[PDB]
Amino acid sequence: KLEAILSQEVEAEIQALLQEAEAKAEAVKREAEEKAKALLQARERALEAQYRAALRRAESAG
Amino acid sequence: VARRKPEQFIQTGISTIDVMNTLVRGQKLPIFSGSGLPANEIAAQIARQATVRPDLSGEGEKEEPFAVVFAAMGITQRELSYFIQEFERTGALSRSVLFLNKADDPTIERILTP
Repeated sequence: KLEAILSQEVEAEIQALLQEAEAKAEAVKREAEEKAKALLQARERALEAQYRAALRRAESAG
Repeated sequence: VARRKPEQFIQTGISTIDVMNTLVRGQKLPIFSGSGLPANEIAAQIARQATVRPDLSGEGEKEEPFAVVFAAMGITQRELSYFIQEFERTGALSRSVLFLNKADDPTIERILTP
């Protein structure tokens, strides 16, 4: 019938839009994990540096 | 007669040298500097990033102690301290010999000291 056409113009948009917004809610969240990981990768190198420098200084000093 | 061609290169921490000229042991390489130009800045970079290759050349010389010698021939108030504080960056002040000549020091010792 004619009401069955109407349910199909909607039922198409409301999956196109909600599939799109579940891949932005994916995407932001993927970059959020890859940032936190990298802000701790730079933190890891820094600490190392400070320890290699530190020990050399105490060897020289002594 | 007592020398022979060297061939063991070092990391100066400046790309440009270690490609184009290749700074090896027993070789000079003046760094020409103008007047109204820095001289101090650039020098410091070569002192804290001077290091042999571990086997990147096919060998090292890290197996024998690497050390540095200094001797300044006329220096002011800033160049005095500027050098000393980058030698603590270097971590070398227990294995270096410094022959600092100032400008408040006699002018005759500017050619003796070398």
